[PDB]
Amino acid sequence: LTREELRQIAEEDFYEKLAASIAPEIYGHEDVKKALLLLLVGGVDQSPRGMKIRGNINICLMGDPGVAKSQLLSYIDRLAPRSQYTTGRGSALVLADQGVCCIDEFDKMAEADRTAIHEVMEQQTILNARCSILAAANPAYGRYNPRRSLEQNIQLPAALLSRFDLLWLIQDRPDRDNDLRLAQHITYVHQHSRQPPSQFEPLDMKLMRRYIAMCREKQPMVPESLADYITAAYVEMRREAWASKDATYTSARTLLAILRLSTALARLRMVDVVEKEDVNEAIRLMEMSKDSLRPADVIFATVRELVSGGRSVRFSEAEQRCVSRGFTPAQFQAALDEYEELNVWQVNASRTRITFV
Amino acid sequence: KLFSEKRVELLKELSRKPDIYERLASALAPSIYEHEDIKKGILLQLFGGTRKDFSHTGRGKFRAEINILLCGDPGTSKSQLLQYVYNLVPRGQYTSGTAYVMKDPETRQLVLQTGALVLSDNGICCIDEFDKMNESTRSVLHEVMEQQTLSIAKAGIICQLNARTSVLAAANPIESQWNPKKTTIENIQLPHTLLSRFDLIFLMLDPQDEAYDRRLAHHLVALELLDMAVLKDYIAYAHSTIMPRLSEEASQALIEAYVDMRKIGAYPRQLESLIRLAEAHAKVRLSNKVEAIDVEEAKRLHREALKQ
Repeated sequence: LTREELRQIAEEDFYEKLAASIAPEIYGHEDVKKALLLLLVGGVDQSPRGMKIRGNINICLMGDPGVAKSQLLSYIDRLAPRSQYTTGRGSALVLADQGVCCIDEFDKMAEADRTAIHEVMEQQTILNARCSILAAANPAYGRYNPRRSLEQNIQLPAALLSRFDLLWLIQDRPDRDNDLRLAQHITYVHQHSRQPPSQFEPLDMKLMRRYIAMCREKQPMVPESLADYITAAYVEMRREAWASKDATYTSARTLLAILRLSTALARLRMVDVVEKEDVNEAIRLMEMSKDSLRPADVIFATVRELVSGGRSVRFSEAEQRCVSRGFTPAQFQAALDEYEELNVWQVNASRTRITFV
Repeated sequence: KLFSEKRVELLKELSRKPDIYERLASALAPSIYEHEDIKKGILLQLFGGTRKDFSHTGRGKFRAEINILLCGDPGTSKSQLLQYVYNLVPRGQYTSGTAYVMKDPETRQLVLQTGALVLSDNGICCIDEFDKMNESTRSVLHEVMEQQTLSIAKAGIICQLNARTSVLAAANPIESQWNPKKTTIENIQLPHTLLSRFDLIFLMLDPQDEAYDRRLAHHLVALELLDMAVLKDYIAYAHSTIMPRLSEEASQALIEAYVDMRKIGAYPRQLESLIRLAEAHAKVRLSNKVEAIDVEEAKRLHREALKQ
């Protein structure tokens, strides 16, 4: 690009402006816009120690018909440099190499093709098929039933859904105020042939394409300092998914997906080192995607710490320890009296020993 | 023939190391962590047994090649390990869950085409998603697993084929989760015949231990060369040159092992597999005679697999 155009991209809240610039004609759904933006950016590809890892982001969007999925697919087909838009019956994977393969009516396809799709998803090969798969699905009955399980409502195997790194559910929930806002925005779009006036005018398609092309050129390196935090966060998420039986199986593929999200964010911000902000944003996006589917007590604890095998505790030791914690002796006496009223313990009048009842 | 004297000397120097077995176990699949017993079993299968001809006895040619079954959750080291074995082992075959008849366009005669199993003769064939395979194919597997031969009687075509292959199969439990139960069939739903034909069965369970997850994540984020290149030629040399034979002490040990093993329930086929494993471990040490160490190690590995 001309660097002035890159500066024209790099104002304050540039991430929000870039996210809203993708399909601004459809109100809301900023999370799906961010997911599509990260898919456009994509992760990094590495081949460490004999195995090849993927950086492509594959997203499956399922919702009730009429939630403007097809328009999103058409817009992303237009915006992506190498993009192939195809339907279930109407079918391409090789033609979209190093690009984006937009496919709709995924739920309306025979399982025979689905079987071959697994190899493409797992290894990006067929010939090479290094492409970002964006699939669209619909509920079996035409309406998503939260009573039924996710797999039954998608009528697809659990492994296929797991191979998709991001799942976004959009339900046509009837809300009066939201319906009025959507209706008025749609009327403005019809009458004026233009989007409603937002805070910032979206960037041009060519400018966004060039910016995505440049951000793809960089290969950020993951620092070793953030590994421990990533490990702890992955453990927490996998423990939560283990406690919940209806959660998707969080294998190492989830860790690969969040690492790809962090690398894509690092490419987006044009930094050669991935920072903790990218990890936090990836965790937030994954959580949103899965969600779419007194001195008295302190002093009592302090004296409780001195109950290591003894029934009676010296007054001087407890007094010294409580003062060292930042409490005046008056508050220590007040706490002693307050817990002494409950008769948890008895204090000797010599104020030398306390026998714990 | 294909090795110079210096290569043979280096092989002998490595073999004289008592730690060569564990060192080679560490050398197999460096990207795979804390599966030392599985690597040991893979190495023993690579060595295999020794071929014996029973023509004078009137008995059929007994199988002398080792087969191992793996069961666990998908997305684990199954696919990566299978790809590693298929790439490393020459003449290896990778298949996902047979011979066929072709017309000769010239003479209008029905000719035969050899499937991947036949093409992988004297090789190693690996299969993914064993559970998800049709029952018709698994019925055919009984013959190749047992007799190493294959007979076809269809449309007047009668033939017998040699199928000297080793099967390394990966399977998924029917629950997709290790339901607390007793028998492996209660989780995987496999017939007793196929399970009994397998020499070694291993189960991949993801433990609910925090430290294990820490080690896995550190291995992934942090994700030798002198060993595998030499090991290919070393395995070729061991296969071509040496063959072990059984001894009297190992005879008594195996007899006592069998009489103790049946008390746990045991079939003679597992005893045959134990003999094959003892031969493999003897090949590991490049020892021409089977001794107490081989029998003890084979019994230890079998008992460890049964305990797990």
